[PDB]
Amino acid sequence: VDEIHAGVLEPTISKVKSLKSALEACVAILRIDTMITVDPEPPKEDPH
Amino acid sequence: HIAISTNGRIVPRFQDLSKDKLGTCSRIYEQEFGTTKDRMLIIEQSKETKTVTCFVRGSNKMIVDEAERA
Amino acid sequence: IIVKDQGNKKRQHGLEAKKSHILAARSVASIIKTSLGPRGLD
Amino acid sequence: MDKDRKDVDFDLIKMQGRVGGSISDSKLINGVILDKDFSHPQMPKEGSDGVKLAILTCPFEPPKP
Ligand SMILES: Nc1ncnc2c1ncn2[C@@H]1O[C@@H](COP(=O)(O)OP(=O)(O)O)[C@@H](O)[C@H]1O
Repeated sequence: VDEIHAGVLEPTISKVKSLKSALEACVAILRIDTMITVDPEPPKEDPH
Repeated sequence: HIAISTNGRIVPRFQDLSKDKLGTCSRIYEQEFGTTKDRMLIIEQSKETKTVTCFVRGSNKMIVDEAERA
Repeated sequence: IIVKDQGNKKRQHGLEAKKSHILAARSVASIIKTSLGPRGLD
Repeated sequence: MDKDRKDVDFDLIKMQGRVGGSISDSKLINGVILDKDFSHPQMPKEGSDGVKLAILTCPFEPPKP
């Protein structure tokens, strides 16, 4: 059914800012091929 | 940096605050539009020369610390 | 001139302890080799 | 370094990034930018119509020794 004939309507801005950022996120991860993940700082747990 | 930019000399102590060290400019900007609502102070324009600045933008903060790197 | 008599090596640790880093170093510059040129990745 | 000839050059250029937006949003500023926000209604702001700045220095509180 024709949407304009209906109350339904979303601001153009929303359909843009969301379409655009959805891409950058995607891209940024595409460029990824290796994730070096170094451990944090452990408790001293010193035997001495 | 702030000095050589806005052409305004630094003012130390209270007695001196003279009309000499005034930074001859035409407009100060404090905008908050565009995601995110967070704002940044923009200053233009100053008669002096030799200082240039650029504001980076990107989501996740990953793209900032990388567009900056790039 | 050179012949049979001479003359051993006093220690061999030198040799291998050199072939060591040559590797440990290589590996780094190896797994990083993917981010060179326009078709490199982060 | 233009009209100054070739030289070893250190960057006085300042690039500050706001986490909001996409790559393209970023732009050169014809002037200066500062990370610190205004005084906000602390307090009463930008931008004084025509402006005249001041690099005020030292304390500003009630005269204390
Ligand atoms: N048009 C091109 N086609 C293929 N490779 C290129 C091209 N332009 C530059 N490169 C390669 O990429 C460069 C090296 O970049 P480098 O600082 O080592 O890491 P990165 O590639 O991530 O910037 C070049 O010197 C070159 O070997």
